[PDB]
Amino acid sequence: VRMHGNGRGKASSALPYRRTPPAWLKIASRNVVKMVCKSSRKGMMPSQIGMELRDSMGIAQVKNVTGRKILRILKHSGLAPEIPEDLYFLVKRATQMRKHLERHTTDRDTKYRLILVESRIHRLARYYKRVKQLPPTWKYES
Amino acid sequence: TIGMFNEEGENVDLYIPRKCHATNTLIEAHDHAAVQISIANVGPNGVINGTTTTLCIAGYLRSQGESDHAINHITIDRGIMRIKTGKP
Amino acid sequence: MQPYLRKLRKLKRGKPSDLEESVAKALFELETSHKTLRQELPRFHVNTVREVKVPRSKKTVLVVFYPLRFLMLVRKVQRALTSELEKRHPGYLVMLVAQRKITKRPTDVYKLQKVQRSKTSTAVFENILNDMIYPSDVVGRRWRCRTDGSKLMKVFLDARDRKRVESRLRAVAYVYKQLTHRRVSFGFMWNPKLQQVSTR
Amino acid sequence: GFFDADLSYPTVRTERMKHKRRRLVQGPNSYFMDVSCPRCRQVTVVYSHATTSVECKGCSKKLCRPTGGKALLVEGCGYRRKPD
Amino acid sequence: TMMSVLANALRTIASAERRGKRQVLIRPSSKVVVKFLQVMQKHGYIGEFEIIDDHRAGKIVVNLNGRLNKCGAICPRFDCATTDYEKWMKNILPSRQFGFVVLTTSLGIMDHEEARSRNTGGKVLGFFY
RNA sequence: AUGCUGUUGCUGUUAAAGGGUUCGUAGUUGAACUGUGGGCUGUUCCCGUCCAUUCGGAUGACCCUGCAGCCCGUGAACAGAAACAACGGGAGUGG
RNA sequence: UGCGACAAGUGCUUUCCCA
RNA sequence: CCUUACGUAUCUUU
Ligand SMILES: [Mg+2]
Repeated sequence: VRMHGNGRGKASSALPYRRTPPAWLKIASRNVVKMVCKSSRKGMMPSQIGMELRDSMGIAQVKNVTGRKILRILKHSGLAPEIPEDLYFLVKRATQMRKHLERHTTDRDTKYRLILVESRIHRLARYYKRVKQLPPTWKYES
Repeated sequence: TIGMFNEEGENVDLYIPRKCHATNTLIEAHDHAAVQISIANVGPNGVINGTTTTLCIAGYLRSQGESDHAINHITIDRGIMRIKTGKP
Repeated sequence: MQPYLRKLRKLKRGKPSDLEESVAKALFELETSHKTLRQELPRFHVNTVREVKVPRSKKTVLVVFYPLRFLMLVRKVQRALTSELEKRHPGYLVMLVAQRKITKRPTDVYKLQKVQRSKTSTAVFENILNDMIYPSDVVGRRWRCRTDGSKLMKVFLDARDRKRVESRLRAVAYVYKQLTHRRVSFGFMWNPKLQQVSTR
Repeated sequence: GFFDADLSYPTVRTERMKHKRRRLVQGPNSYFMDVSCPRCRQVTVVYSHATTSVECKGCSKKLCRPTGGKALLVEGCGYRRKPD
Repeated sequence: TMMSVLANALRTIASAERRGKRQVLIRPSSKVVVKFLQVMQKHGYIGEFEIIDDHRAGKIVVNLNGRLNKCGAICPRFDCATTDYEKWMKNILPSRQFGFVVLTTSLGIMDHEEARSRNTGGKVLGFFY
């Protein structure tokens, strides 16, 4: 996390050059869309759908099997989240810090880290309002 | 045909200097670490001929430690020194 | 009006060529005589088949254009089509490439944004190359800009599929220049993860 | 020695050591494997770095355990790595 | 963050050439940085170079032949009229005999000598000598 | 004169000078990609079959940018498709 | 509306259900 | 003429 803090950490997933399903999997592109849209009806957000297909079904990179991405499959089906997944987990983090700070009035470090997550919230929500993924009146809680 | 000319085609400069065979670096007159090494061309019976292969190396390249890597890279290119064993 | 002519576009059913008839007869034959082709061939039909003579001969390539609607249709069933067409056609090497339109790159900066990126000449030409060698996907790609001002694109393939496609590469590299008017040269990579070139 | 490094075509010894993004063309480290359940015996496809705990769809059991790197398969299960 | 990719590329070429290397690895690349290198090939300051395809921005491996002293990038890309070539030659070039100022013009990316002959002007990209 | 006002073109560890640390608006700066084509004609060694036993021998390499015509990706034609981007109150009395 | 030709950058002689 | 790849011990262990 480079934007807030001094971390220069470089740990990512390195996608393959050879963008092709490995020919030992016989699952249809039609069925992967059914499995992706099913997991969203069990409440899974798009980052969690892809790991469950990566780990157990052998579908690394849903984009390569079905030509479109996971969140695009969800937006077509009507199963997109109301606010984006990035903004969800930052708001859900920021409310868990504040419920901590109401009983722990002098947690000096978590009051600093709460400034940083809300700075990320107001900086993402400016992106999503500009790109029209979010309504213009949106305006984070606190 | 090396060195600057006149527009009358007479070679104007004195002293076209040497160049390093590793780094193409023009060897200056005060570069007192710059050496020439003459390697004997040898015949089919393993006795030297009257001809030698001379390669000249700049002084900073010897200063760092990188001359010995450069003499290898030259003599493989000239065909003087073999790069690996033959197959057993 | 003969029944093999369903395996052909309607503009050519009236006056087919000698090659357009020969492919469509063989492509109509492959229902009742083949297993996996029964599921996919009743929908399929070819636009035109164009024959090109390679300068180093003894196998003359036979290039069969089909509508790009049937792209995933053929990919499911390719290497059964090219094997069975080249079996019914002796001494011909059969390519099945889709017919793709290219949008010329707009001068306007606003039209350039609206361009469908599939109709891009860079995107079309890399799909045409994938059609010529379908089971062997493109492992790597390099451009060597040698000193005389020329670029040569080198495409690397997986060395595991050398025996399946070694005779075809001299043909593929020529027909890719017939269709795209670009020059390609091929090589192979053993262990393509670590970018190791085959070296004979 | 006597062979110089070529940056376009690096040695297999040099290139196998590198980080996956510090390669000349970056690529995965992971892979898929075909894991047979210890009872129940039915094959499953398990990712090598599966942070979730994959379940046997037939057996109902969990035949994987996440770690900091590669996930650990259960005792008594058979597995062979899948290609590509 | 990286701002100018051409200024990055010319700085890694010039650094590795004063160290006397045989090859550089340039990352990332562009259409601009290969059109700069092909100016440097035509007047023989570099050798053959090779663009490796990621599905990312590429990488370029450039073979050096000892002839380049310094290549650099002028940032920002100042606009240069046809009357302004003799001003830019006296500022960044060591002599009027050798050395080139590369410009991006309407006709393409060219050096200063070609652009003077075709009577064009452009924005200055960089130099090599 | 004075690169002692520095855009060209200055300094900032110790000489004057980095502001205690983060967030942060105005501001300035900002990653790669959609492409510049093609055709013809000019311009002696070494590798084995006989000898010898911790050191020998007779016996397959290499050598000979310039002008024109392009449906100017490929389809599809042999004007049709592809790609393209009506006023006399008019004209030295309706060229 | 019926009807005669030809296309289609995504196979409707499909895809789901269901027997 | 810039290699198509390679070497594994110690001691504590209901
Ligand atoms: Mg008129």
